[PDB]
Amino acid sequence: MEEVVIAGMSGKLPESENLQEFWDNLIGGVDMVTDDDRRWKAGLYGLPRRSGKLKDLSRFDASFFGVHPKQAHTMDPQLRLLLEVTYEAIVDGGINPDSLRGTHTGVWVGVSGSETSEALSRDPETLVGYSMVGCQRAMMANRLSFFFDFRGPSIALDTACSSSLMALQNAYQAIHSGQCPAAIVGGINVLLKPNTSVQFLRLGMLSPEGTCKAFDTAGNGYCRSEGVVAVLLTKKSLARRVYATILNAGTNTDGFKEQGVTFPSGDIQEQLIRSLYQSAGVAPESFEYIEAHGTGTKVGDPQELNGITRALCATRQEPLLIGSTKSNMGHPEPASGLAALAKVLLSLEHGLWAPNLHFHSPNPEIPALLDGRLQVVDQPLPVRGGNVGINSFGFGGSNVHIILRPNTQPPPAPAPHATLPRLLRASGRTPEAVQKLLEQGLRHSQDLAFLSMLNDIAAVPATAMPFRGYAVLGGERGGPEVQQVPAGERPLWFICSGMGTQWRGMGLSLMRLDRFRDSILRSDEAVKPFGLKVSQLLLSTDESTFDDIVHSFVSLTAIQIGLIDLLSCMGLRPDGIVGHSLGEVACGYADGCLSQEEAVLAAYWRGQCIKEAHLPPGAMAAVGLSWEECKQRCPPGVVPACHNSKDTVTISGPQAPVFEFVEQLRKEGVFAKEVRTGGMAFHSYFMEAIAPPLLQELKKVIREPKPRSARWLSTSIPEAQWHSSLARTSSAEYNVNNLVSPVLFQEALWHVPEHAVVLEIAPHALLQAVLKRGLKPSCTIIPLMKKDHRDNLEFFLAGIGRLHLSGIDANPNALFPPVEFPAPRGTPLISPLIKWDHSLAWDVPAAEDFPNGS
Amino acid sequence: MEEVVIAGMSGKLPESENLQEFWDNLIGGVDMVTDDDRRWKAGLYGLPRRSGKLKDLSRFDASFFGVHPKQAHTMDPQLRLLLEVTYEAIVDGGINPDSLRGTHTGVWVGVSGSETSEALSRDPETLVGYSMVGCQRAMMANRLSFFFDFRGPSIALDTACSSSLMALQNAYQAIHSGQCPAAIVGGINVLLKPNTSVQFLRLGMLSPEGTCKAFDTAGNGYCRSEGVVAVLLTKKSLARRVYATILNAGTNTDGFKEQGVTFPSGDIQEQLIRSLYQSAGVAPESFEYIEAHGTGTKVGDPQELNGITRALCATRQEPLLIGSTKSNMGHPEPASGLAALAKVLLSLEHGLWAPNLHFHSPNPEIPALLDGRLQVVDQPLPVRGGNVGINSFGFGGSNVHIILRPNTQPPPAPAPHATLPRLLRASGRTPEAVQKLLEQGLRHSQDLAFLSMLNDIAAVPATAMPFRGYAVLGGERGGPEVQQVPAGERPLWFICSGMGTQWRGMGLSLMRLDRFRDSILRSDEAVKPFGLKVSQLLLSTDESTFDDIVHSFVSLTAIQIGLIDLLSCMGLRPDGIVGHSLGEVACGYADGCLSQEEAVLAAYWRGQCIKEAHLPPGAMAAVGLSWEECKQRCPPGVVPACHNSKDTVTISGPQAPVFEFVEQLRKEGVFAKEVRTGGMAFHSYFMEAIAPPLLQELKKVIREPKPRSARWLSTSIPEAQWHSSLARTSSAEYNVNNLVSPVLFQEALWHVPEHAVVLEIAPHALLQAVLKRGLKPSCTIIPLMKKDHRDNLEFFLAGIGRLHLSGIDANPNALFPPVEFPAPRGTPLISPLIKWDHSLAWDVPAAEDFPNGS
Amino acid sequence: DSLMSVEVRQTLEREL
Repeated sequence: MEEVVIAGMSGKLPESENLQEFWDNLIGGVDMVTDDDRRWKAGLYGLPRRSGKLKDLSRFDASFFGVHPKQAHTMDPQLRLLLEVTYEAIVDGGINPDSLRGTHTGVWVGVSGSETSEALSRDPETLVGYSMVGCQRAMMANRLSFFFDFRGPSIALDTACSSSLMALQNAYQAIHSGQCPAAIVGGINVLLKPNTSVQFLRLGMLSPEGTCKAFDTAGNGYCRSEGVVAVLLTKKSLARRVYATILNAGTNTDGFKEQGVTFPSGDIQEQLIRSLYQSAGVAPESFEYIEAHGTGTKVGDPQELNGITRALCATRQEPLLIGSTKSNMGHPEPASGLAALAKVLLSLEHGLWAPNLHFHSPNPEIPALLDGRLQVVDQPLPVRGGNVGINSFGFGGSNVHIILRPNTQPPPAPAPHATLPRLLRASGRTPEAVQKLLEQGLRHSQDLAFLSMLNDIAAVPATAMPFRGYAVLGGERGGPEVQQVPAGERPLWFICSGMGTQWRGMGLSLMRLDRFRDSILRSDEAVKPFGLKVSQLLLSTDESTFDDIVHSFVSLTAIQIGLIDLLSCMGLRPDGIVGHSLGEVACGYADGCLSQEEAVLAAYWRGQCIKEAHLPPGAMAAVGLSWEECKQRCPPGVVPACHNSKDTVTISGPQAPVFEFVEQLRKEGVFAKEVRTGGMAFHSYFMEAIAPPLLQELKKVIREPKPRSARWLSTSIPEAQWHSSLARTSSAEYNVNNLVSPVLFQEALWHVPEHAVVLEIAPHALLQAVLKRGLKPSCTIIPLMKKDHRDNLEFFLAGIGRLHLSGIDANPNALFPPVEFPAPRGTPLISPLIKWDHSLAWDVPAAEDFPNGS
Repeated sequence: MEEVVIAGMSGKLPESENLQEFWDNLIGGVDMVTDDDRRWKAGLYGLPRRSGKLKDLSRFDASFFGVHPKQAHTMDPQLRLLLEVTYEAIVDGGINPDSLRGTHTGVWVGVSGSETSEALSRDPETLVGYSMVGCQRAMMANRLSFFFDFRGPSIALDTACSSSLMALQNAYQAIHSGQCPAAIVGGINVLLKPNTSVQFLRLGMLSPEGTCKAFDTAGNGYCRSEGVVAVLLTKKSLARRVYATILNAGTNTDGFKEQGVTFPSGDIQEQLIRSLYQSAGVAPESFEYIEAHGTGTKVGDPQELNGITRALCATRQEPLLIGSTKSNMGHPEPASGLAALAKVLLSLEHGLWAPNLHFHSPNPEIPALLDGRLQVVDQPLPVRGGNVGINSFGFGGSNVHIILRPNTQPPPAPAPHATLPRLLRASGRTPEAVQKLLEQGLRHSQDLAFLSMLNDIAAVPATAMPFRGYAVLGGERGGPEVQQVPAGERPLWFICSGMGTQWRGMGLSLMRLDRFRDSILRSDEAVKPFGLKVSQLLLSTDESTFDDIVHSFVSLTAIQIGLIDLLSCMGLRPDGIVGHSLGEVACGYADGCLSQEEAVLAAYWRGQCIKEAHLPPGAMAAVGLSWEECKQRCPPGVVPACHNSKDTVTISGPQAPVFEFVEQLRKEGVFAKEVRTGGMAFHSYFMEAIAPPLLQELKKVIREPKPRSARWLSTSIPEAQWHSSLARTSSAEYNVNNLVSPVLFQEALWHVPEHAVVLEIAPHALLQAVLKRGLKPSCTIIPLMKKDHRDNLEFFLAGIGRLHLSGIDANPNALFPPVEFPAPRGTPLISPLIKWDHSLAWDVPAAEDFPNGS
Repeated sequence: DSLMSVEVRQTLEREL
């Protein structure tokens, strides 16, 4: 009752390390079968010289899959290759494999031989026990279920040549019945000992020329080949990527035949095909292509093709295209179904049917090839539309047939959010893997679904993949950044600065993000009744607006609240919060003890009470003196205000004490930074009378307060008063004490741990130099906005990107509108982009480890 | 949506050639594991000396399964044994295998090793191609599907130790979904090369003592064993025999474990058990026995038993019985599930739980064994009632569990038809097989369901099983009769005699049969209005009744019609019909051109017209003269009447011509048999006037006649008049010509073919001596009734029995009321009663054909 | 037999 789709694909086929190399060789018309001594001699025992073999067989990333190096040498090579391509298939689906770690997904593998098992057990005096664990035929599925933590059925089955498609049929029935949510289908074949080829030669099944002349007059046998293929099957609701939908799948057996056990029977195959499409409810006119078994034998090809033309070409009125990938590749026996399925799905993805090789004249015993009812694809011709049938028949008599419907999702309509720059994060075992992923993301910068699945597969722990990277796409600067991430957990800390950081155009560049704009409009409707709206303070800003301190207060708190909201939808939960005056006001929303409206009205009421009453113009000169030397060198009535660092302390007072330290700024090395904000002496004794009018207004907004958390480190309260009744809750008296007390921004900074990642929440990171000398040198400081930046959205996205390079997982897909659930076809492949640590070589059995009759 | 039942069982286990030998060894407490050099040496390579092995491995009936003797030598022995036990399982179900020849039944076999394949391919210069066909792992299922002509899925699967029960689980899902009507589940394991045992020894899994000390403190490993088991699964409506009903079946896998791939996890097993019974809807209180995996390892037994006591023994209030057949037998790896299932089903059939061996003290790490919540069966204790759980866990991590409910059908209530004698037919390859079946049927003569399934499995062609036999059970004579049947088809011919064969008590003994009594009452209601009823002519017969000729006529035709009805429900369709006067009247009902009422009224009207008019008393003297000499030696007005043979001709005439040939009977060798029937000259010139009154009455009964068939050979019409208008239909003029013409019973007999089987339909076979000298000597004449026989039902059943020995298939189950569809439990097993032609010895690989490190 | 038809034709020509 559930729809079953094909979600992922990966493979290793002759002269085809990756699935793309496979496709290229297939459409290139290259003879992937070769005459090389890569496994045994050229023609020993009278064997054919030509065979299809894999490029390499001794490469395995043993540390990733957690196998001991002594156990990896005594493993079946086909199991090592199956582990790697099984990871690559899940990643090709767009699914992180960690989301299937407890589920009931099953594994079905089609194998037919275990030659490594009998090569590794020839000497009973030097045996090891690990050869049983790494080479037994059930372990080809059980090791996959063990590593990926799969709780479903784990079966290895052998059904001769139809073994791989039979596994697909059983996995189909498991998903269709609701037993399993997902499944993995595999198929493996490796040619190691020549005695099996001598057996097939004496049976009469091997061509002397080593060629599958499919549907040809000169066909006299097949050519043996290798291959390791895996696909990922899932229900429709879990699929990020869809290649095709399996309409139906079934099987039968020939039964008794007078001719023999080996001989094919086309009547039972015709019955299987007709019963399948009937039960599926599809008309035979709707087909356009059928991948035949097509092994090239003398008696098998007319039986199969006459069965096809009886089941399908009765009342059709159109030619039916037919092909066979064994003419391009050779015939891997238990892995022939998934290799043909890979060719079909690659042909559907690229829009062109891959041609057949070695087809010159039709077989005269097949009359449908002579009048045009069946047409062999011998040239590349485009895909028009309809269903594709795939059948594979074993020589024992097992018949399997699949009907699948390709997906035809068009590329989406253009949208105004598609012009915004995006983030792309990557991970890998080596720097080259991260470079490959980032450069392929740069090549396809306008493909939104491709970037979404690439961002989805990047959340791997640093112990598994120790190299991470990022690149900002769609911007003007660009540039991949790759570095090695240290292992372990690093705490994330939030620091939000105070006043003096406003400018012309605060956060406009990232007003294009929807969630930031929603937060800004929420703060707008909150201050709307109070004769104010921060939207004109954002868009219609000139120099007559931010010299006011009320507008500066609300335009600081709203921007910090919007940044915290963006970080909260990002998935990030802070471990420690420490602010600075109005930053400490926004720390209430950062901690959750405040909400939007109370924070914005508290900031506006602070500004309103300050602008209501009037006190002598104040100063904020900054001097190059410590905290203790400033108390003894100020005149009476002049108080130190800000304890930023051990060398930077801000003084507060009137103009004549400000003019007093102009002369002492000439003396020695003393800073003469006299930056003021409206000429008002915040954090001073001049506002002891400001609090009682202000406190009255506040009690009407932050009534029934909530207690502060242990993560919030207070900066207006000294350390010995942290347990008092005033500093447990974020009440109205807590906020008015912030204005009348000096900010202690040094003793809060020494409680930050050793390897913390510090995020600065400010419209301009002017506290970055203070935090560098004020914190431990094993900390990372990341700014989020920069004053007078042309595209501040690119600056924000680079901060999120280097947050990925520190070790904190943060998915930038949540910032943008989500992509529709089926990806459109023609989306680029992901499984060729995965690279492993292949610096080591492992043991492979040779031809001398098998009995030669000596 | 369909109920799945276990219908058949067969097996070959250590020291257990048949399933009964297995049961005996199991309850006998015999250690089926031995220390003999039956496969390799005693303790070479440091291997344990003890192992469980089959009794013989080189026996195969190659001609029955149609394999060439050169192909049989290069076959896997385990496939040969699987073919034989697969036939035995179907026969044990009570089902003829020919009724599944076109159906969609599937085959699932659990294998794990193919050592014969690598022993037969060691020398690439002397290879043969047949070793691929007979030893490839897919062929273990494909050869079964090929021989038995099965169209369903044919899969060989390997899932380590749980491989046999996994096949049962998949076959369960196929029947449950409605995909398959029936299925065959197999499991095979054979120990041939010692290198695999050395691998298991180095892994640490083998006990040094070669003992499975299940649930014991001293358990340190398992003992390797052999075994070939097959069961037959079917839907409920097809089952003649039910062992149990599968309530549920399922599987899962352990997934990732910190301890290693090999280590068992009881938590996932507990989850599997709890999910199964929940989905099945059965309470955990309803269980009474669970067959554990019970391999005897140090860390596996506490994990499995603690998982069982968490899933099952939470709120139970009763002890739960637990056992393990590996303590009796050893551990066959991929065939452990079906062997345990065989032990459980044998224990349910015999009413006693088979005890465990080698259990002395409980494992201290299992606290449920120390307080009584789990109880080990170490003594034979009776079966009380409830469900039985069977689990088998592979060492790769595959877990499978079965819930099955035993059938508790009581033996049926006694009935009056159970005292009647029955027929039992048998077939076999040898005379000893037929003798075994007949003597086991004699031992259980009162078991009706057992005899019904034995009669059902006996319909095999003579080319397959050339020895047939029969025995009449419940009679007083008895005696098995065994002979060799000649091959080919033999035509069946019906001959029904005329008058002069009546006696006192015609057919009474077989009035107890229901269909004969129904035919008699149908003829009774037909003649009821005509002031007659043949029931008092049957029961209330004395010597004042059958001296009348009307009663003799109806009591001949009714008995012959009832015999023909019994033969028609028997399944038999005649090839040639030839009668004799009133026999030729009953030939109309034999041919189908007449019905019951027309035949009975025609016979009664012949008698009524004969008894109406009166003619001079006639004679039927019989003389020892030929047909031509009788015409020249009779006086004028005296006509020869019956041409029985070349030496026997009946004369017809008055008393004074009858007295004339008394004197000539003294002369030479002339018979003086003057037997008359009422003193009336039938087949003579004295009844030329009898026909016109008779014809008038007949036109009112056999109006609108039907044409005679080519099988009916006329005896009142000469050969040259066979195409005339009088002899094409069985009209009223056809019957009145029978009375006025001589019967030509010789020229009809020369048209009978060479090897015909002749059946005599008469209440007393007085024509048996005539047919012996009148027919060819290659014909068999079978009488059906004998005059003055004490039990004529036993005489009828012996005729049907020797009809089976001729070659004609005839099932005597149709004569009696049918047996209810589920057979009651305790019905004797059938699969130990099948014997083969095992006079030849085939090749088995030795230990020297494997690499020893030389 | 199936594969023994080659040897069959061989013996046939040997007789021919």
